[PDB]
Amino acid sequence: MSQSNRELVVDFLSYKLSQKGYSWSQFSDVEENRTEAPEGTESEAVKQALREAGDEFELRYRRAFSDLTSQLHITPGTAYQSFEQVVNELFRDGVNWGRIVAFFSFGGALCVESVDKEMQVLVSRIAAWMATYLNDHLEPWIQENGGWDTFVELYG
Amino acid sequence: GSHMSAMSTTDLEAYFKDCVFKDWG
Repeated sequence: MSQSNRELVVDFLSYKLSQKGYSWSQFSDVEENRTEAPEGTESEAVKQALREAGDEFELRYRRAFSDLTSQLHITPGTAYQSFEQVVNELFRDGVNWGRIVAFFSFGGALCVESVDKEMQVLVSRIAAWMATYLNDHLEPWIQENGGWDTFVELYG
Repeated sequence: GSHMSAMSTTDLEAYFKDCVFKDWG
């Protein structure tokens, strides 16, 4: 339900694309209705805790996650199935906040791999694929576990 | 583990399991 799930997905994607030298403002389609990116207060605190959690894991495991994105298909059609079956496996040990750190970090790296392959138009679709999964499976577990506001109090 | 046509287990049973040394974040 909550549109904030997409707003915090856009931020860590757009930052990873900016570190590769790319521009989200050129890839973005059309603005929807209301509310902006996480630059305020409590949503900016989620973003900050989540960014350090991704950045430390990317230092220690750059090789592992780059080899994991190399086998995953990212083109429309088969990718929507190829992503689902792999994400349903990485949460199979538990739906915990530690596996949510891996889920977002993998999705952000897949978006980069698409732009780097000259498939920049998919930045909108790959972001929707992970945000739709996050609404379909994680959102009720996230709210039962105190929301992203609890994640920043645990990991910030 | 050996390879299967449905899942690259020889590679993925490494990368997913290799992360054991950090409980994320």
